[PDB]
Amino acid sequence: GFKQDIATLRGDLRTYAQDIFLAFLNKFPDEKRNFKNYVGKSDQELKSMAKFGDHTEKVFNLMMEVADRATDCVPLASDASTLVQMKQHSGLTTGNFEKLFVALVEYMRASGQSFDSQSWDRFGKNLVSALSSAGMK
Ligand code: HEM
Repeated sequence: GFKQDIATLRGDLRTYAQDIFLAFLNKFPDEKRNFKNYVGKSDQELKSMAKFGDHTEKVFNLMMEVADRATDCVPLASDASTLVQMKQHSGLTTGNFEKLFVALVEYMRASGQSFDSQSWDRFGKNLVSALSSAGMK
């Protein structure tokens, strides 16, 4: 289930973080507007970039904490507020987060592993709702 998936992702987090974030950037190419440093590079090139590895790891470290602190896939309001107020997230809208979780869920469904993809879909929808409640447009 959801709680085991958090453990699975954490057990190989740098790899999952890079592969899911690449799935996001490749499924939604326009999202690179927010990550100009990753324009014009193949996946293998990004996976050799220190900034790419460190960004994706820090993102998924925090995402897994938010997932771990949720109850029944409902995130804490404090975690939603943090994500909205982070200076790095100024100007983002909830659609950006919807797209990240669409890619995450599709990655899980295409994976050979028994991820609880429906729970991650629900978690993403509930996080989007909480971000909106916390003031993200
Ligand atoms: C639950 C989802 C997300 C989490 C947990 C998260 C977390 C983080 C963290 C921890 C950082 C600091 C690492 C760094 O500065 O490189 C960061 C930066 C950033 N995030 Fe997110 N983020 C999420 C979703 C998004 C989405 C959907 C977007 C845009 C589509 C986005 C855009 C950015 C940008 C532009 C930065 C600054 C990157 C840089 O300057 O290197 N984030 N995020």
